[PDB]
Amino acid sequence: ECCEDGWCCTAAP
Ligand SMILES: *[C@@H]1O[C@H](CO)[C@H](O)[C@H](O[C@@H]2O[C@H](CO)[C@H](O)[C@H](O)[C@H]2O)[C@H]1NC(C)=O
Repeated sequence: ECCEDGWCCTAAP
């Protein structure tokens, strides 16, 4: 879910 949904991954620490 999310990062496999393609619209979630990023830096954001
Ligand atoms: C993932 O992290 C990076 C920031 O170090 C990249 O530039 C981008 O940054 C975030 O996304 C928006 C920046 O325009 C938000 O405003 C957020 O505050 C910011 O940290 C991120 N990548 C993506 C694709 O969103």
